[PDB]
Amino acid sequence: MNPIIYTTLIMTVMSGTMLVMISSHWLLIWIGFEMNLLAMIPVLMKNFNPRATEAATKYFLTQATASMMLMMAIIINLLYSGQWTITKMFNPVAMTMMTMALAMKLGLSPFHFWVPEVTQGISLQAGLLLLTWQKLAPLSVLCQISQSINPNLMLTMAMLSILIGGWGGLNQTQLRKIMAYSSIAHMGWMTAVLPYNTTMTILNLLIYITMTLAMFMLLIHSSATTTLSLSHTWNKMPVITSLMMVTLLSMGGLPPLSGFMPKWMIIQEMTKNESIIMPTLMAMTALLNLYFYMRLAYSSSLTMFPSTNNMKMKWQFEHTKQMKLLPTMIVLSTLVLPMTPALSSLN
Amino acid sequence: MLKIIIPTTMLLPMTWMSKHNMIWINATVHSLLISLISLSLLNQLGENSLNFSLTFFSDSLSAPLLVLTTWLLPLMLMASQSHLSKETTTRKKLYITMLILLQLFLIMTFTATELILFYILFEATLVPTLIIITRWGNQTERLNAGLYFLFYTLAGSLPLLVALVYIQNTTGSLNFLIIHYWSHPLSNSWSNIFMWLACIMAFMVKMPLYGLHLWLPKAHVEAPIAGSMVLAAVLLKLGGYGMMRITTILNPLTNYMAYPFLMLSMWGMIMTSSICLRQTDLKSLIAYSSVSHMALVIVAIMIQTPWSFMGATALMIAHGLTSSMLFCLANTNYERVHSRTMILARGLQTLLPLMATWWLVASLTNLALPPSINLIGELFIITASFSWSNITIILMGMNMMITALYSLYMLITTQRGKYTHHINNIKPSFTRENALMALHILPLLLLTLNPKMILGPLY
Amino acid sequence: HVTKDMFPGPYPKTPEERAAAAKKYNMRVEDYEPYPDDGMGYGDYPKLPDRS
Amino acid sequence: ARQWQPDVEWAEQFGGAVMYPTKETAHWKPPPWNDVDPPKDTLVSNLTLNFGPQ
Amino acid sequence: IRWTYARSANIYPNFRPTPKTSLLGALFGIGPLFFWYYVFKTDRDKKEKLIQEGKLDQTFNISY
Amino acid sequence: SDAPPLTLEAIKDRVLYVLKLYDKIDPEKLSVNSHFMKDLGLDSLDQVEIIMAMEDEFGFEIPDIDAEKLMCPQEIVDYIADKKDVYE
Amino acid sequence: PTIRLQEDPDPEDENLYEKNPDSHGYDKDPIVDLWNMRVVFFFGFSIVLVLGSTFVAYLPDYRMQEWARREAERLVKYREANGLPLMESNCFDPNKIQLPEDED
Amino acid sequence: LLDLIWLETILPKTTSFIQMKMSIMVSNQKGLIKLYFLSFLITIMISMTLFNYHE
Amino acid sequence: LQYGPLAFVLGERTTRKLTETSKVITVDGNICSGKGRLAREIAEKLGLRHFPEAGIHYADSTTGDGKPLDVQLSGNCSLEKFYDDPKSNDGNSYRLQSWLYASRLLQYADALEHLLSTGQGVVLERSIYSDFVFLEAMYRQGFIRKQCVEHYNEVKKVTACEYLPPHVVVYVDVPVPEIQSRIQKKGNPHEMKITAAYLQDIENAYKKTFLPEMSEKCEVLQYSAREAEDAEKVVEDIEYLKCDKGPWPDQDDRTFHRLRMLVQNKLEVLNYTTIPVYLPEITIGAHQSDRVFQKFTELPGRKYSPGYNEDVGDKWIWLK
Amino acid sequence: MPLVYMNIIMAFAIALAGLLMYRSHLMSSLLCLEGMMLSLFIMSTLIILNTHFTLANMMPIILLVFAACEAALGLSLLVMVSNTYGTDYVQNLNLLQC
Ligand SMILES: CCCCCCCCCCCCCCCCC[C@@H](O)O[C@H](CO[C@H](O)CCCCCCCCCCCCCCC)COP(=O)(O)OCC[N+](C)(C)C
Ligand SMILES: CCCCCCCC/C=C\CCCCCCCC(=O)O[C@H](COC(=O)CCCCCCC/C=C/CCCCCCCC)COP(=O)(O)OCCN
Ligand SMILES: CCCCCCCCCCCC(=O)SCCNC(=O)CCNC(=O)[C@H](O)C(C)(C)COP(=O)(O)O
Ligand SMILES: Nc1ncnc2c1ncn2[C@@H]1O[C@H](COP(=O)(O)OP(=O)(O)O)[C@@H](O)[C@H]1O
Repeated sequence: MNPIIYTTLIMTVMSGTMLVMISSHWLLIWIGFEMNLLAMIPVLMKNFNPRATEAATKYFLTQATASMMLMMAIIINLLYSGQWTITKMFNPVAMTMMTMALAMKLGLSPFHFWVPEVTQGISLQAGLLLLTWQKLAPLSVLCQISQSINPNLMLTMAMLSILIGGWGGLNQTQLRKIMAYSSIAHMGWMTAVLPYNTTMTILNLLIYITMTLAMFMLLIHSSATTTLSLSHTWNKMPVITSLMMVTLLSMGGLPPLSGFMPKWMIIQEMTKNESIIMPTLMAMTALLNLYFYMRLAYSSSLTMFPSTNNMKMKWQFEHTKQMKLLPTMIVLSTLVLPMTPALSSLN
Repeated sequence: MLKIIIPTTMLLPMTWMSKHNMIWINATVHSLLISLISLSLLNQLGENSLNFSLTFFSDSLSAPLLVLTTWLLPLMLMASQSHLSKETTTRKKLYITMLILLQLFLIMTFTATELILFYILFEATLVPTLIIITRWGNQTERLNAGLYFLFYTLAGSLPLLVALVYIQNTTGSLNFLIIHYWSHPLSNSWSNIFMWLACIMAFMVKMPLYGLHLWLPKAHVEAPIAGSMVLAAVLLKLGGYGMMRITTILNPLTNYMAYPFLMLSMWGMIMTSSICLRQTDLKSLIAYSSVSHMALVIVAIMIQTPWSFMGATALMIAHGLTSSMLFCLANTNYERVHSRTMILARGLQTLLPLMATWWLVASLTNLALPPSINLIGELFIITASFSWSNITIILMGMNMMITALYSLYMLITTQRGKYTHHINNIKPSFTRENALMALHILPLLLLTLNPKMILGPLY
Repeated sequence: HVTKDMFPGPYPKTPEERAAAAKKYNMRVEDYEPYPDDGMGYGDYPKLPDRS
Repeated sequence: ARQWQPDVEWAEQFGGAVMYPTKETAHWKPPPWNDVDPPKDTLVSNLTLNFGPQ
Repeated sequence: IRWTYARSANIYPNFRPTPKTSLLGALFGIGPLFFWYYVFKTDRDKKEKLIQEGKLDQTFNISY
Repeated sequence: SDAPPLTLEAIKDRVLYVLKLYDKIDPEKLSVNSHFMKDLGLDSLDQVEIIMAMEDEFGFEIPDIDAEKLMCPQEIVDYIADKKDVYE
Repeated sequence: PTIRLQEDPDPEDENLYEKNPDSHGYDKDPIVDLWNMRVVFFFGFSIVLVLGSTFVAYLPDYRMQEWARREAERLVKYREANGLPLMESNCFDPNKIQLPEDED
Repeated sequence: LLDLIWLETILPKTTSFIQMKMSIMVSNQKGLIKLYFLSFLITIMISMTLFNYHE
Repeated sequence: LQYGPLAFVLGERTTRKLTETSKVITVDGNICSGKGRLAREIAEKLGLRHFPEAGIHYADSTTGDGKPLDVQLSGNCSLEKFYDDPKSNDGNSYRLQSWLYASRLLQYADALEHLLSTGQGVVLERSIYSDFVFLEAMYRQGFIRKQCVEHYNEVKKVTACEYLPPHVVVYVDVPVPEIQSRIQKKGNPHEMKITAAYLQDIENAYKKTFLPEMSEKCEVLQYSAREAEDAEKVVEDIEYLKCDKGPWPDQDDRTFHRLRMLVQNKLEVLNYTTIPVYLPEITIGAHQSDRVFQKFTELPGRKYSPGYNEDVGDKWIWLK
Repeated sequence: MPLVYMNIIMAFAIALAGLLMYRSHLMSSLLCLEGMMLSLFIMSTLIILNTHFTLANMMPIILLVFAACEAALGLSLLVMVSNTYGTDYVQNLNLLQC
């Protein structure tokens, strides 16, 4: 792929997302989704191999079905009220269709099956883009129509997402599938609090995006895609493994790290609405994500796995390409808990 | 309160800017100076607490715990510097950083005025301990231990968090002073029962309560010597402290709710004291003895009388000092013979007489010989339990006997008899080990002269 | 220097397993008799005479 | 004595295609080191045509 | 080493839930707790009912 | 999971099943030790056809040099066991 | 190879007394070891233990125990000089207490 | 009997066993879009019936 | 401006520098054949950059100061002890073979970087395409296990697929008895221990696998011992070749850009050399790995990045 | 609602069901996607014509435009899939699991 072509494709993806963000008309939001998918399919296939082709095909099928359901919901809403503005849907059937379509776009359970496969089939850069930037548009649409959310369906999908993310992550040795299941669980956390406080949803999205960017950049810097490949990093760059262990602890929600701030806030917000059982179950379930993060930390930085002889050669060479935003991303992923009240700036 | 927190924070750049051969000296000297500075919080007012600011406050209960933490840091450095000799400079600095962060989190935990900040710091203590255990532990089991030590804790603490925020939604505050002054009775209902359980269970598992204690033998046995010292001396007390702060809003529910926990604590102190009689590992015996003493503390907190609270405070302080000393004593022999089996190295009094004296004094304090503060706390708890119910003495009495039966047993197993013939690498005791033993034991005997310093606010 | 197969294992059922366990504990196979195979956790360890 | 560190046998627990190997996933194979599978011998048949005689 | 390992680590891998094992575990685990609960609850209920009747002879009982 | 751990007994049964399906063989005069040319009175081309049936049954090719040696059902069983690495 | 991996052999522990017959158990370098001993002893036994005990022993009576004793002495003297009971069964004045007007 | 077996059996070992079984059930999929989209159809029907009719 | 996407976007192209004399050339041959002199003479006559055969310490030549490092910090293998004890149970044979393949991969990356950045051609002695013959010999003499061969094939399969084969493959043919005579006349005691079977295995592997495989994508020039001494005829034979066979004519600016992104960034080149396949011969334990890495970081100019080690004379560190 | 509206909505439901239940060929699923788009076009056109929403008359055309893009996208992917396997059967797309 030409660098100019790749830049144009990335700009088209971002401009489709922004068109979704800035539109007041349902047709323009649908157009933004369509443009985003059209430009995003080639990016998944930059490095050509059968696995990338399969991931692109699965992604296209899922997103096209979601787009068709999205348009059907829009058309039913127009039928029952001659309105195109994205304010609040006037038909419960259209609302159910829209909720299911946006859940399929986000990958919430039980529409989660494509996320680990597509993440495993693409490179780490494509995985970073897919798991960070692709969540903005459906979440923005869901935030705009939050007052029309049926709480039962949304909360059921969120709880299923948390549970399934934990259970699926428990079984993985590939790092991309671990990241995908973490994404599913975090998306469940994001959508659990949506019918109550969209500011908490935005804060959770920001924290998750920062930690995911740090994780994927640390995985690109130490070019590992499996657990055993990552077990070799300590013998070449120990600082990377130490920072990765701290970031993994933050992703587990352990205080006083940054990852604790969203869940905490979400929990307290839910208790303001006499929701007690569900936050308790969600936290006890996120314990599973913490468990497999700790397993990765055990294999990567807290113990020293055996290495190979050829590693000596790698001792003689540095990294020619540096990621400029990795240190800031790590610091934001760990030490921003004392700045918690700043969330008032988000509303 | 910043006059203690800020120097503890300054310990970090000071240890990261030192030479490769001067880290231990600087860390020990300035930790001792910080302990001396913290010694000034014992000037308590009686009626109310020392309210430094909106964030921090000191109490007749918090001050001995803070002094114990600050005193335990230099002893931990002294015990650590032996087995870390072959280690690289950067990793040694990282280990010392872990210890300093643990001290900072503990001193901020013991003085926070609101329950949410207390929860945040009380959970933040988990990370340095887990890192220490899993990174500088010696055996392959350490990883498993860490997992236990993590999840057993979190399964207790996550409900509490929910309960905490729930309380602030109905009361409007989680500040301890406001919470105490505006306290209202807890009605008898399922909601109140589950709120009680959520408020109690995290501190229960941190004590640990019998039945929820399986994490402790693993974590204490597989931890390095400093990790074991801090786990036994200070961390186990957190839950105890938490209970004395949280039970002010749980009345009168505690009168009927506390029954299963009291039964578990008494029968489990009997069970763990019996377990100590058949233990092939020397560290496991000390861990189970810690479990028994903390069961006594749990009973004292549950029965909720002024004498019980005084006894609990005294017993927490005494147990911290005694257990840390016992772990250090075991670690000396482990460094000698590279094994934890009790019957491997016998007849050590013949080869190490002063270490045998230290062993005897530690064993005597462990079985609560009067007038040691261990005996003071135990006697106060026993009297309060007798007032609660006259039958309790039976269980209490049994525990006392069994305690001696295992305490002297350990001594008799390791000091008396004849030496093992083929073990020929038992060198004379170093000055460092003797000084560590003395710095453990002298404050213990000194505190007998002024017991009111460690009897808490109910004094 | 005590390797993985020199540690006690599960309860032996075949005669070859019994001979291997007996040699592992430095006993005659005629003299080696483990605890009964209930769930008490004794496993492979020999049941020695109850003398003091 | 020295601290225990993982060896090859300890490391191979994390080398399979999946944790917790069952009987169905025992035949699963880890993906290639680069994300490139070997090409399949799916030979595309040409079309055979009779050009003439009529 | 074999003795220590068998006494400590080899026990759970060789444990089977058995009617004997289950019954002994249930007895030795929960029986004493319920026995002591019954004893203490009986004693304290008797004492509280005695107090409510105005007869305990609690004179000079000012430390608790 | 894949096919169960094929054993010598199943291989022997399959070999006799496909051998008795051959029309030029008396179904009861055939035994595992019977020589094709001598006991069964078959020719070389009949033996080649039997090897084709063997290849069809067990799903793997057999070269000519080896097939010239398989001269009775037991030799076929031994060859299949060696090729499939079966000890019992 | 019949070996599984290339590994360093487990070394034997070194005696600090071998190179330094009076080695204090603090460090391999005799000067650093001696000064570690000196600083530990001076700042633990000499300063924290002796000064700290002395400082704790002479802490001012902020707990108000002598004050309470003198107040009790004054109250007892006054109350037994005027025929009043030494203590009242009521901690607060019943005159400022308004019980519910009806009990049935 | 108690510390090494039954207290181990009830709280930690049962948790590990249950979570391992659930993880094996959840993550062991054949990776065929046919089955996934059949499940999607089932989910759409369930959401359209059990939730959309409750408003 | 370091070369990257931005340099490619505005200006910098590869095809503008190819000038018909690029012609990646490798001069192969058996042990002790005079391929080195022929390679040097070809480079001198055709104006190309010569690459001496990549040894154990080739990586040391291109990093830090060009001086070689200690054997336990670089290579961890010995050719002399391979000649002494080819069947040693410490796995020196396959460790040496894997290290030499890694060195040859790095040298091929360096040569491709030079050619794609300057347009000047390169001459190599051996290559990653012919490194296997020794391996096969090692396997046919019982010096290495089958598992080592499988691991080598995995590494080669994931590494050599990313590069373009050389334009010209020159083979110097010397019979085995002449090779043995040259070895005996050389005088080095360790090479005296080479048996005729090992040399015959190398020759068989060459003649039966390497040349037939390379002839499909490259042009092969075979020369005997006597006719290899005249560099002029070899050079004029190369000068009159038609390079219309392999994948080089199919290369445009974009594939050249991908290749140039790959040939720099030596860590990305060496990525799959250390795949987590645990062969005892090449697996290093955690304690030995830690000790050797700590020893490496204490080298005079290796603690920090090249321009940040003040103990080797780096200045203005606080402003860099 | 007229019975024509119900027929069009049922057509969309049938096309969605046909897409969600896969047979071997991927081309059939692509055709189901196209049918879904056609039913959406018809439904929107009928609503806009009935309500006399003049400016919305350009809405269906835009729909068609993006339909084409989607169609093209699918066909592109199909080509590559066939090139890998010589077939467009969806059971060959199983290299990745959950
Ligand atoms: C090895 C050789 C052994 C033989 C040689 C020994 C020689 C003889 C030694 C025997 C001494 C006999 C002891 C008798 C007691 C005399 C001292 C006593 O009077 O002082 C006590 C005072 O002791 C201190 O108050 C208690 C010690 C303080 C404890 C703090 C330890 C230092 C901090 C280190 C950290 C510890 C961590 C744990 C802390 C919670 C009592 O105070 P008090 O009767 O009221 O005085 C009232 C009058 N005042 C108030 C005006 C002063
Ligand atoms: C190491 C293992 C230790 C684990 C300890 C776990 C113990 C946790 C105790 C219970 C946790 C749930 C408590 C939730 C926080 C309490 C908040 C509260 O009090 O609100 C109650 C809500 O109470 C609940 O909803 C509780 C439901 C329980 C949900 C989760 C069940 C988990 C299992 C509970 C039983 C086990 C408890 C003891 C376990 C001990 C460990 C073995 C009522 O609020 P309202 O909605 O306003 O109603 C009044 C006006 N209508
Ligand atoms: C569908 C319609 C098909 C009909 C068309 C068929 C057309 C094909 C015609 C092919 C003709 C040939 O190839 S001609 C075959 C080539 N020539 C020979 O086979 C004769 C020499 N062989 C011998 O003499 C052997 O000894 C022998 C007697 C075999 C003993 O075999 P055994 O070792 O077992 O004992
Ligand atoms: N891949 C390899 N495996 C083993 N030995 C090698 C390998 N490559 C080069 N050598 C050794 O390098 C030595 C000298 O290299 P060579 O090219 O044969 O002779 P010359 O120095 O005259 O060019 C030889 O002893 C040869 O064995």
